Amino acid sequence: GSCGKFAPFEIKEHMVLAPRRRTAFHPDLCSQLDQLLQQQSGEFSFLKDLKGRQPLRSGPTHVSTRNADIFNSDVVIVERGKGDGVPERRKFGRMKLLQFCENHRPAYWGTWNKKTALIRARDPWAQDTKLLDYEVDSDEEWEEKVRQKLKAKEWDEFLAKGKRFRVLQPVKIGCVWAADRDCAGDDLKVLQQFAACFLE
Amino acid sequence: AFDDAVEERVINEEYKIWKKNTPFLYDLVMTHALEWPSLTAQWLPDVTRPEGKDFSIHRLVLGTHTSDEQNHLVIASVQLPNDDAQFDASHYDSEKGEFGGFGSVSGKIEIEIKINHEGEVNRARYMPQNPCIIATKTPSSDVLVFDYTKHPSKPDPSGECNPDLRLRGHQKEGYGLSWNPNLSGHLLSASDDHTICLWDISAVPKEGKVVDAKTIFTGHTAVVEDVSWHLLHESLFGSVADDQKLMIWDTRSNNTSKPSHSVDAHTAEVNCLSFNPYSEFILATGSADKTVALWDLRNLKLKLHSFESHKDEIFQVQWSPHNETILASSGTDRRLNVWDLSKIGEEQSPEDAEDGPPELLFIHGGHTAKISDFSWNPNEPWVICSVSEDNIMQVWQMAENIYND
Amino acid sequence: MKVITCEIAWHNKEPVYSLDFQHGTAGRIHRLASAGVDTNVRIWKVEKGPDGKAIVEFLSNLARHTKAVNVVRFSPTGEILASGGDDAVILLWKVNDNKAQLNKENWTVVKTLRGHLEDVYDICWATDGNLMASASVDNTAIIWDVSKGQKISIFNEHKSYVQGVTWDPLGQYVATLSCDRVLRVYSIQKKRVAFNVSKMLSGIGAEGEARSYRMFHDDSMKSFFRRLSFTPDGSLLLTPAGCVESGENVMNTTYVFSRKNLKRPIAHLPCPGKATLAVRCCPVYFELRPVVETGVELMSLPYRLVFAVASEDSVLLYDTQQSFPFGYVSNIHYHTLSDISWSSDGAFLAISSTDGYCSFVTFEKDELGIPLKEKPVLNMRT
Repeated sequence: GSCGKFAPFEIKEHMVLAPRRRTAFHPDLCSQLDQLLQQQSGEFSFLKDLKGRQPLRSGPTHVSTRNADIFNSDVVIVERGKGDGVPERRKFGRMKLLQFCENHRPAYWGTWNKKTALIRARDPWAQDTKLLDYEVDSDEEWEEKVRQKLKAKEWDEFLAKGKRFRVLQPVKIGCVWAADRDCAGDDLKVLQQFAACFLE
Repeated sequence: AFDDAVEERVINEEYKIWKKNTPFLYDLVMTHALEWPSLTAQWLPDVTRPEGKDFSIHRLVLGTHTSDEQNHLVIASVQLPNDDAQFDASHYDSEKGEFGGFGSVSGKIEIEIKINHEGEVNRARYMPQNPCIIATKTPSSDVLVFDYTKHPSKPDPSGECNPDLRLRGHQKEGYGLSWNPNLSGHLLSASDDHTICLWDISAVPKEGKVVDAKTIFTGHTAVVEDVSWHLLHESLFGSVADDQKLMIWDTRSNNTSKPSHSVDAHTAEVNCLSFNPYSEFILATGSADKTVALWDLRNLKLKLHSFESHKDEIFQVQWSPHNETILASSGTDRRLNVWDLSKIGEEQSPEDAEDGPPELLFIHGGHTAKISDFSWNPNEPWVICSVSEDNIMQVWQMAENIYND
Repeated sequence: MKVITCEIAWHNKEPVYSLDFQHGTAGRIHRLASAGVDTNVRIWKVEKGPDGKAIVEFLSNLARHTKAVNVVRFSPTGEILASGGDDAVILLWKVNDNKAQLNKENWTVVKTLRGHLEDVYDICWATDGNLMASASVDNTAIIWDVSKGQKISIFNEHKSYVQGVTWDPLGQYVATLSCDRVLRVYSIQKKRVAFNVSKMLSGIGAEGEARSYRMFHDDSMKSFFRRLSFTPDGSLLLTPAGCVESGENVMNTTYVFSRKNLKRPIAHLPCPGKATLAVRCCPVYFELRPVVETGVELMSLPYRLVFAVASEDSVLLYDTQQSFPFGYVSNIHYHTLSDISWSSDGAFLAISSTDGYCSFVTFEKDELGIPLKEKPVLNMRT
């Protein structure tokens, strides 16, 4: 659909375009509008019909390309250890992101569960005394158990063993020669631990 | 005199208290200071979702307002966290009792493309059929059309712009601009020359650089503040002018000096208009009366409703793409009011009525200066980007409990 | 060096007991053979990718075995594949090119060496390729005529399972390690026991008595194998599964014997932790590295040889002249290692363990050393 002298828009690999329309294409619709453009009858009250039905809404733009999002998971999560026993995450709500250009303090990324009855959306400048110390929070900040992700082999070993099972931490030491002068002394001693012992 | 100092002190105190109260009223706040003030702001339809990443990337079209420097049409990138990543049990602050911690997670706002532009960018709008094509209103009579794909990422070493298309027909600067969502290449512009210009750039040759006006409408007797195509009809378009008049024009009508319909919309200058996406008959116009009038196309003599909670002139009015009952309006009063149509004529408690009319839903007073232009995100609901006169761009979203409840 | 652990089971997650590269290869891509409990002998193609990581290509599957296959060995020419298992019969395979849907290439049995009573655990080829030696659970090590396909000699002096056999490259001896903590060296011509090595003295007793203990490990070892090996030049014999009593405790080690005398080792390479079970030497003679002129070298010759000793959960990479090993790898498999095998060029060291997965240790160009221009000629006795 090249318009004039301009090339058509090129959708990239992970690109999504918001829908150009929010309602199904009704064919006669436009023509009917023409009639309602000419009649100018005050019969219809839109606000009256608004309260008698549910508002028309649309969701966030999702991907719909053919064969777009197909993935594979080769890991099963095994959780071991009590840790600290933090409260349930679900009862804390969405994590709010609050960042400011003039704040030396880094961006805030976390939940907010404080409750007030006076900080209203109808009045953003509504003070809430004794609910939050009305001072700058930036100047003070100006100065500054186990969740294993087992693979198939590790999952089989965990099933065979149990909770006592732990993943393997491979230990490899590179080619360390006696002629090497810049070689690490730690690896040198670890390999000297296997030094040959001669018998006379 | 002392008026400027008093205003500055009051605005600074209001910004401080608003910043303190922002956790209760917002789920997303991103304050960014641009190099130059932007008179325009429009979300691009592109959203990139890199697989394996907990964020999406949106794009914004902005302008520059330089008193004595080279102006640029700007395309900028904004990173927004994914919905699935908004629930994360990373750290638990034992003191505040929240799953918070400032950490290192932050929204990345950076400029992607800068293009030269002779004079300030009054308003920049992209063609829906092709987001690569962007139309800009200059302080001159001509209207510029760019294809940012055919331009370098960094601007020219010197010299003014090299527009892909130059549109003639006007005789003074303007601010109202709209593409036709049903006819590709049909562009409408409104200027102080009391006329509305219509161009059809769908048949421009490859080497064609200047396009003359296809049609000129002269119904308005004052400065035509804004013009906007109808979202579903390829022949109807609305316009609001300084003559307190809103005109609905039909392109099939041969009389280009008399609109198909005329309405005395307001008692003073009407600066903007917008069509509801979910209703072919309903539109809204923001005036200098500090009011937003709701108009039904089936009955133009009677005003459906008048939103009255702004403290000064209103310059931009835009609907919510994801909700027909949600409207927004900004102006010189440094406030962005979000209204709910479903709350019109509802019984309100005496103390709640102190704050405003029942249809008023949210107030965005995070701007320290006049809000130049705001825009709704078409991909992320309730996300609004607003640019003000003090080179401040804010991409924000009010709290979920405010609208969902 | 690089370690690439194969995360895909070669033998249906059954334990893999043996590995061997095709010794006849002379290029860059090598052929490997694996034996497992699934009664299969699988031949694969191994080559380094553009990035330097080893890549395995499946070539053929040999399912003629009816029980677990424990030992797989390629002939020195790489033409004959010897496979032994719990069925007590050794199969000799050759490429079936006219002189099986899963196979890219085909192999067929040429000889079925019968004469063993129990599971076959180790096999070693002779240099000429016309003689073979095999060890089995039946307490006998059998020497076979490859050309005739018939049994030629039986050694029944063992008192338990025979878990390792090596053939002298100079054609003078055959070395067997059995579960009775006894090392036996048979004269290749007399067909009798030439040397018997079981005990070793350490230091001097507190009262001046001769404090002598047993060199080798008891049956407590988890590995079926005790695969000792001769040096490619034949100068040294490396026998794993040994014990050294440094003090009041014991330590696992690998003993190194010389041709000068076979009843006492020159030295022992200690492996604290698990016991050593396999020994395999790189077939490439390397030039001597510039090093201090100490008597550290196991043998003083104008060349050196790199070898590897595999314990239950680790692999140690030694050379000739140095004392400490130049390489160490561990914690790559969840169970006991079963076998190791070098490639023809020395670029690959394949390790197979009893958890069903194998791994490779890869060396880049001239990383192990500088190969000799001419491989030294051997002074065979015969």
